[PDB]
Amino acid sequence: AYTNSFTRGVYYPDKVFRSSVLHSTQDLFLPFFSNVTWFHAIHDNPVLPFNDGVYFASTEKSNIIRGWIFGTTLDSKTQSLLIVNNATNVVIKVCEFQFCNDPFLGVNCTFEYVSFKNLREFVFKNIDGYFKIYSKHTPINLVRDLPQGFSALEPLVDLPIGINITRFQTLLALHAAYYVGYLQPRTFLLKYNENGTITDAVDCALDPLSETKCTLKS
Amino acid sequence: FTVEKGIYQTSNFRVQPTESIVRFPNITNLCPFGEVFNATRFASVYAWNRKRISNCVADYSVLYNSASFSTFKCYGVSPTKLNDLCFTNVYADSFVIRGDEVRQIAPGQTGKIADYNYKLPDDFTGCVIAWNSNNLDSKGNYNYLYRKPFERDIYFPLQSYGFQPTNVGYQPYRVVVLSFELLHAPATVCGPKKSTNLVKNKCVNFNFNGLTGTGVLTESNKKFLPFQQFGRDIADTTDAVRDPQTLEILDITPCSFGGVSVITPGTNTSNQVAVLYQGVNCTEVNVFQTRAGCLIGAEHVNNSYECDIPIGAGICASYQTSQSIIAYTMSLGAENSVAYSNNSIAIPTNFTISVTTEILPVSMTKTSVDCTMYICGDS
Amino acid sequence: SLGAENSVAYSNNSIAIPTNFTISVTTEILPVSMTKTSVDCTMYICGDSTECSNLLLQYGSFCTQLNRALTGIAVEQDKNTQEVFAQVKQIYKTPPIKDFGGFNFSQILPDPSKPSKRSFIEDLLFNKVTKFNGLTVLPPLLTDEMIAQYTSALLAGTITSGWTFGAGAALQIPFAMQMAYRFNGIGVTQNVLYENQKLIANQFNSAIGKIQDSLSSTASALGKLQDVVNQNAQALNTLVKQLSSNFGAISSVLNDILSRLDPPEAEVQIDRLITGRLQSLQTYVTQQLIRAAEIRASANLAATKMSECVLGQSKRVDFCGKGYHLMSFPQSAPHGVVFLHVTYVPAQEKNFTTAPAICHDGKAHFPREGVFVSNGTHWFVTQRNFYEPQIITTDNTFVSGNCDVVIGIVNNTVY
Amino acid sequence: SALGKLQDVVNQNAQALNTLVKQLSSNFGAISSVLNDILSRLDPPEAEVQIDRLITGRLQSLQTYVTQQLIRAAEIRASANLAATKMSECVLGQSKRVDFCGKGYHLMSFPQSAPHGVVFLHVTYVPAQEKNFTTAPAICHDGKAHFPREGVFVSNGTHWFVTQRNFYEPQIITTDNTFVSGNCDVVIGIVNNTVY
Amino acid sequence: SALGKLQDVVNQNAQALNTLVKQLSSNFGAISSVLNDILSRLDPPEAEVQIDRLITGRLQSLQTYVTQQLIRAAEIRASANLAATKMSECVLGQSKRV
Ligand SMILES: *[C@@H]1O[C@H](CO)[C@@H](O[C@@H]2O[C@H](CO)[C@@H](O[C@@H]3O[C@H](CO)[C@@H](O)[C@H](O)[C@@H]3O)[C@H](O)[C@H]2NC(C)=O)[C@H](O)[C@H]1NC(C)=O
Ligand SMILES: *[C@@H]1O[C@H](CO)[C@@H](O[C@@H]2O[C@H](CO)[C@@H](O)[C@H](O)[C@H]2NC(C)=O)[C@H](O)[C@H]1NC(C)=O
Ligand SMILES: *[C@@H]1O[C@H](CO)[C@@H](O[C@@H]2O[C@H](CO)[C@@H](O)[C@H](O)[C@H]2NC(C)=O)[C@H](O)[C@H]1NC(C)=O
Ligand SMILES: *[C@@H]1O[C@H](CO)[C@@H](O[C@@H]2O[C@H](CO)[C@@H](O)[C@H](O)[C@H]2NC(C)=O)[C@H](O)[C@H]1NC(C)=O
Ligand SMILES: *[C@@H]1O[C@H](CO)[C@@H](O[C@@H]2O[C@H](CO)[C@@H](O)[C@H](O)[C@H]2NC(C)=O)[C@H](O)[C@H]1NC(C)=O
Ligand SMILES: *[C@@H]1O[C@H](CO)[C@@H](O[C@@H]2O[C@H](CO)[C@@H](O)[C@H](O)[C@H]2NC(C)=O)[C@H](O)[C@H]1NC(C)=O
Ligand SMILES: *[C@@H]1O[C@H](CO)[C@@H](O[C@@H]2O[C@H](CO)[C@@H](O)[C@H](O)[C@H]2NC(C)=O)[C@H](O)[C@H]1NC(C)=O
Ligand SMILES: *[C@@H]1O[C@H](CO)[C@@H](O[C@@H]2O[C@H](CO)[C@@H](O)[C@H](O)[C@H]2NC(C)=O)[C@H](O)[C@H]1NC(C)=O
Ligand SMILES: *[C@@H]1O[C@H](CO)[C@@H](O)[C@H](O)[C@H]1NC(C)=O
Ligand SMILES: *[C@@H]1O[C@H](CO)[C@@H](O)[C@H](O)[C@H]1NC(C)=O
Ligand SMILES: *[C@@H]1O[C@H](CO)[C@@H](O)[C@H](O)[C@H]1NC(C)=O
Ligand SMILES: *[C@@H]1O[C@H](CO)[C@@H](O)[C@H](O)[C@H]1NC(C)=O
Ligand SMILES: *[C@@H]1O[C@H](CO)[C@@H](O)[C@H](O)[C@H]1NC(C)=O
Ligand SMILES: *[C@@H]1O[C@H](CO)[C@@H](O)[C@H](O)[C@H]1NC(C)=O
Ligand SMILES: *[C@@H]1O[C@H](CO)[C@@H](O)[C@H](O)[C@H]1NC(C)=O
Ligand SMILES: *[C@@H]1O[C@H](CO)[C@@H](O)[C@H](O)[C@H]1NC(C)=O
Ligand SMILES: *[C@@H]1O[C@H](CO)[C@@H](O)[C@H](O)[C@H]1NC(C)=O
Ligand SMILES: *[C@@H]1O[C@H](CO)[C@@H](O)[C@H](O)[C@H]1NC(C)=O
Ligand SMILES: *[C@@H]1O[C@H](CO)[C@@H](O)[C@H](O)[C@H]1NC(C)=O
Ligand SMILES: *[C@@H]1O[C@H](CO)[C@@H](O)[C@H](O)[C@H]1NC(C)=O
Ligand SMILES: *[C@@H]1O[C@H](CO)[C@@H](O)[C@H](O)[C@H]1NC(C)=O
Repeated sequence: AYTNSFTRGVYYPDKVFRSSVLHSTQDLFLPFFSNVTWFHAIHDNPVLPFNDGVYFASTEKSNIIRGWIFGTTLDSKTQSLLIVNNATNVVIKVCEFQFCNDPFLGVNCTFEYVSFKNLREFVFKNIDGYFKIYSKHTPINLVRDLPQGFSALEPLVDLPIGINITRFQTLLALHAAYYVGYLQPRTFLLKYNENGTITDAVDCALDPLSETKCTLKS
Repeated sequence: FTVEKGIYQTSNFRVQPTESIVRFPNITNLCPFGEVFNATRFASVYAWNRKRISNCVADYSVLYNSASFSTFKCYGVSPTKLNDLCFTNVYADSFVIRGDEVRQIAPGQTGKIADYNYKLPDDFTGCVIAWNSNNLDSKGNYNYLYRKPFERDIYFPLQSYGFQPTNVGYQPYRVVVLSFELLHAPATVCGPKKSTNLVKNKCVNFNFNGLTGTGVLTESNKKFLPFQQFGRDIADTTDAVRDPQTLEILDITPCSFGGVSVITPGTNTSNQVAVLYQGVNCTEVNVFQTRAGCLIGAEHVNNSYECDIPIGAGICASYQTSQSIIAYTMSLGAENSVAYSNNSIAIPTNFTISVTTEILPVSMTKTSVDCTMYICGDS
Repeated sequence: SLGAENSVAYSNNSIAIPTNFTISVTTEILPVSMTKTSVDCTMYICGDSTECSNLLLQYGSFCTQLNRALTGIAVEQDKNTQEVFAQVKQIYKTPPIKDFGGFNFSQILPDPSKPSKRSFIEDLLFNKVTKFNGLTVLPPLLTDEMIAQYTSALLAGTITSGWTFGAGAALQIPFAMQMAYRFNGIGVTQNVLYENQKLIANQFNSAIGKIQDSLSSTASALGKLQDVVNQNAQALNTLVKQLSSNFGAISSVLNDILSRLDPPEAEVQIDRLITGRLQSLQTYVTQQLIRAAEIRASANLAATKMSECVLGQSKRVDFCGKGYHLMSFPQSAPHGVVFLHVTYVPAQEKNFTTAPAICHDGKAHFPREGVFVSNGTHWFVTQRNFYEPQIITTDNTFVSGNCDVVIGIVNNTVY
Repeated sequence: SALGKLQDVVNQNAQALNTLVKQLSSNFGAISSVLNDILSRLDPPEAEVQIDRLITGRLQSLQTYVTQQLIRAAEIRASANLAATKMSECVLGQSKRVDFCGKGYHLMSFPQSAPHGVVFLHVTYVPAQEKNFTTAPAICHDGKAHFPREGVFVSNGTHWFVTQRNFYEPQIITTDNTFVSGNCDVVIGIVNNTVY
Repeated sequence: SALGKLQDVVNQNAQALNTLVKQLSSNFGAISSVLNDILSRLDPPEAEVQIDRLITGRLQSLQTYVTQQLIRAAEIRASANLAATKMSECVLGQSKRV
């Protein structure tokens, strides 16, 4: 199943505070109204390529989806990032786990750290071996698809795993529809309010009107 | 040696900083360079290890002044300045390569090593440290072999190194490559520079985690998100900063500046002058405060006269009565109410013939410049 | 489309003569001055950096000549404003009794109730028109209050004395008689004014009210001034943004370059930055000089218009609005001037049969002033720009030659 | 200080030339600002670099000078066009344009040559001694309205005359100084007087 | 030669465009004036220097062309203002100006 991304998947490109300005950033965003794959967790964790950058949107009501995996083969033949969030703990590991044929969760290691109604949007990307995560949480009242609106995402962790990630996967807690977007190097016209909160954005490569808005910086 | 009557822009006023402020995170951890450089075993060039260095104080002075290092080359930074500035994290790549290939490990280099098993980016910022290991590595020893910048490649393309003590060029060398990054982000590795107490509302020379600058630090109402460390303006300069030690946001306003204009009549009349500090308050410098700046040396006069020396915002200066420089709001002309009524007319009973002079430039000197002789005369 | 097609009903013995008129007040808006910006060599290029300043010293006198050019532009702005506005020797004021023969002028006269003595239209105009890197903005020599005083003096002198105040000393004259002078100056006899005074005053007041409504409603009227303001602000913004460019250096921050590298390599990086920023400054100064030349041309035009259109009555066509110019009023605007051109426009024309001359007794009679017109049956003589037929007499015409020379001569009686 | 307009042009040109000359003494980053010193000291490989630095600096200096010269020449050409227009309209004829030929009513002008310029002696007519008079738009004679053919009606307190605009020359109001249009009930401010 | 005023404008614009085109054949100190030839010749570290020399030269050429165009446009605008004034005062009316 496919659907439109509306105006979601926006995050702060850097950790610099900007107020009452319109900043243009050449960064991996998802395109507005883009075709985002739809996955069903009722009554699916297939092979998902990472390409040059990957977005994630999860609409949750019972926290079925909790973790994510990253790597190339995911059969303990190479280092594989593993992130698991169970109960109130966030556990991250990077080493060669021997995953099952159909990995799932029931209801040589180099790095390790331990800490619908809800939208947990996510961003994942590797830059010269640096894994960056962007996240934000917002409440909605909708189950069919992505609600139409605007909300920015803020970074949480930098994980310099330096691991070849041409594929990824999700973790489903089996006794939760989740979305897979994709980020392309597109320039965005980010509008910061007086508080430094991104209240609007323009996808400079969406349509000629957006091109005009970006060229005029307005 | 003779100045005509008028107002002249001569210098630029600038409030000098009173003291220097240095602010660093107060972490007492020492970076584990000993376990990197003095490690018992070093990896091979195909599988060079990448040690992660963060959340520690790195003293590069000992590394620089140690005489055990054959070469100490820093490309993006000066080795002397390493202690002052500081980074978010440091990466040490340790491996052993053929002795003559120490040249190959440098930005913008090509070769059997620079292209296959270890490549440095052309935008490399860091230091490379190498030293021979004849008395540790040479045996012979065949544990060393070789096969995008910063890649690890774990008829074969793999051929091993045989190191023996009786081998200068072929002799093995132990090299550690320190990689730095300079993205504006919360720094974790900073040199052994002692921080100092901060002072506000005073022109100072601040230094926040290697971010030098001069300005006035004041309390700010700008909300900085927890991941936000700096705030920057339109001109790429830092506008507001978050203190590394205490989580508070300080505005950065540059110290007061402005042009200095000297108001004088001709030296053929008098040698007294008046100084106008353009666009400043009469606090950072017979003192008159105008909308054009602070005026010093000119006496304010209630009376209004025809403008003599323009200052700005309707203020003019003149040398008048004993005599001194006076500042006044210039007069636009004598007031004259016309005796208008609906049945009165004024008709001249006489006249005068006036000859006035109008003067207009027509031409200018015809100067021709020999381009080639000016730039490269008889060469 | 280039406009509505209109074939004129031309024939060799037909003339159209207006039987009425309308008084139209149009608005002409001209830029006069621009922002006086000053830029500092060392604080823009090599801000608080001794090493960068010493390296910049190797280029000689480039940016000091740049400062000289900017200072010249700044002085030129004040000169432009002075030339446009300080055209009156004395500060004339209107009498407390506004007995101007039905003409109101209230919306263009100063309002004492405001802290700044500006008119209603001047307030509307001023409500329609809207850093730390060595860039300073110098205040203009003449404040907006002083510019308003100049406009008030010019308008009061015009109203109370016609063009006499512009010529020499201000000679008072009733405004109805001054408008009669103006009507005589466009070829219309003053009795037309003295007989349509109420209608003409009403038309002028209606035109002033329409000017008020247009200025209150449409915000694009002041586009000429807003373009200048936008151009200056945007050039300054570009100059500020140019400080964030690397120009090939490792970083665009001089302090970052200094604190990082040894002087031998910091010299290379700083030299690249210096070349880039010096080129940016020269580009900005050249653009500013060209724009200041344009503004000076506009201000010279505005001063000429004030002298020839406010201080007198102009016979030049379309120099003072469309139609026959009667009088103009100046209004001060932010970095500019607004002229309210009062013109005479013929309104209701009628078809008449016309003849170059008339035969009376073998003699040819030509009109002293005016033309011969026929209403179908009788021949009259009327002034060119207003249908006021009169009996053809020897006091209306003059004799020259006989009937055998003029082509198109007609037979009639000269009383 | 009368010839300041011309002296400013001369000073600006001389000062631009002086700055252009002084720009030849700058290193622009080279070892020396003297081309002969550079050439006699270094081999061609390094002389090329030093000479390139000097060439870039001096070419930039020339471009700046030429751009300033072009702008100043445009200004001078505007002034010269104004001077030619003033000559044509003000020496070769009498100008009705206000303040185009000095203050007052222009009579005639005389040209005088000046170094790189022209000086105009504008002869103008200036009214001198005004007098207050009572005036009226028109005059009632026999139920008719009389308007002045040329000039205005003035009163010396008791008697009504007709005089020209710009010179007090009172004359008896007759049927040759005035014309008749309409009656007395229309003109606002009409007065009663006999028309001889 | 009656229309020399207009032929001069046409020739000046054509000559400015031709000079701008010719400026692309100059080395400006680089080993070659052909950008593809430079790129196919050297590694990026030195191609960067050669390309930077070419970039500086061509950017200077563009700035010179634009400055000359601005000055000529100001002159042409003065001429067009004069032409409009002449039309208004001389075709739409009778002028007393000598
Ligand atoms: C109109 O104005 C002119 C001046 O612009 C008046 O002419 C001036 O008249 C006075 C009085 O007669 C002259 O003063 C006399 O000058 C002679 C010089 O020899 C002197 O000896 C007398 O004692 C007396 O001071 C004055 O010279 C003369 N000016 C000129 C230039 O001729 C004229 O009278 C005025 N007309 C009216 C009607 O007001
Ligand atoms: C000149 O015009 C103004 C406004 O166009 C007139 O003032 C108005 O007068 C009417 C009636 O007295 C009021 O209802 C309005 O509120 C007034 N408006 C303003 C803005 O004052 C003024 O009366 C006119 N002059 C004369 C002599 O009538
Ligand atoms: C000349 O035109 C004016 C309009 O500009 C006419 O005045 C109008 O006349 C009508 C009819 O009498 C009135 O309803 C309007 O109120 C008048 N307007 C004004 C502003 O007064 C005038 O009648 C015309 N004259 C002739 C002879 O046709
Ligand atoms: C042309 O104008 C004349 C003069 O106004 C008209 O002749 C007058 O007409 C009125 C009535 O229409 C009579 O009361 C007058 O006695 C006439 N005057 C004379 C001297 O005869 C004439 O009718 C007009 N013709 C047209 C076609 O309108
Ligand atoms: C105007 O009137 C004159 C005389 O009043 C006309 O002249 C006559 O012309 C005819 C020719 O058609 C001759 O036969 C007469 O002898 C002429 N009379 C005189 C007294 O010379 C003249 O033709 C008239 N014009 C028009 C256009 O009708
Ligand atoms: C206004 O001017 C008239 C005309 O010049 C003056 O009347 C004359 O006065 C003189 C001297 O008093 C007599 O000789 C004439 O006979 C008068 N003429 C007439 C027609 O009465 C009158 O005195 C002047 N009034 C003032 C106040 O100056
Ligand atoms: C000039 O203004 C005065 C008032 O300042 C007018 O005098 C008034 O005239 C009317 C009749 O038209 C009388 O009803 C008033 O009583 C008069 N008032 C005063 C104070 O005298 C005079 O009529 C006006 N004259 C003209 C030509 O406009
Ligand atoms: C000019 O003279 C006329 C009469 O020739 C005056 O009109 C008279 O005015 C008086 C006083 O108001 C009335 O009693 C008469 O009925 C009027 N007669 C006529 C025929 O209108 C007029 O007032 C005089 N003008 C002046 C300014 O005094
Ligand atoms: C998105 O998918 C729809 C069908 O689901 C298709 O018609 C459309 O072309 C797609 N657009 C893009 C940009 O992939
Ligand atoms: C969560 O998973 C980890 C596996 O890494 C496990 O050790 C832990 O006991 C689980 N529960 C909690 C509360 O952390
Ligand atoms: C760990 O890495 C070494 C590298 O040589 C390899 O020999 C070993 O088999 C690896 N062990 C596992 C469990 O992957
Ligand atoms: C990463 O793994 C994929 C899959 O085997 C491989 O094709 C690719 O060359 C590897 N390296 C990358 C993407 O740098
Ligand atoms: C900024 O924050 C304040 C309080 O934190 C709030 O009142 C205001 O509405 C906010 N403004 C924006 C544009 O977010
Ligand atoms: C710096 O010291 C303050 C107390 O003086 C402490 O609260 C803060 O956590 C310290 N910061 C670091 C990075 O050690
Ligand atoms: C390694 O040990 C030597 C002495 O054996 C010492 O001089 C040097 O500083 C040490 N290096 C590090 C990085 O600890
Ligand atoms: C100017 O100075 C000179 C001496 O150099 C002197 O002769 C002359 O009188 C002075 N002029 C004035 C107006 O003081
Ligand atoms: C100068 O500062 C005082 C307060 O210290 C303030 O009242 C005044 O307005 C200021 N003036 C200017 C020109 O900044
Ligand atoms: C101007 O006069 C007022 C009183 O009339 C006085 O208070 C003020 O000090 C005077 N100003 C100057 C500059 O003399
Ligand atoms: C005069 O007659 C022509 C005849 O075609 C007509 O078109 C025109 O409108 C008439 N003019 C007036 C003012 O009626
Ligand atoms: C005017 O034209 C008509 C034809 O349209 C002709 O009969 C008549 O003779 C002409 N008159 C003159 C004076 O040209
Ligand atoms: C006319 O009378 C007024 C009355 O206020 C007076 O001010 C003015 O000076 C007089 N004009 C002449 C020329 O006498």
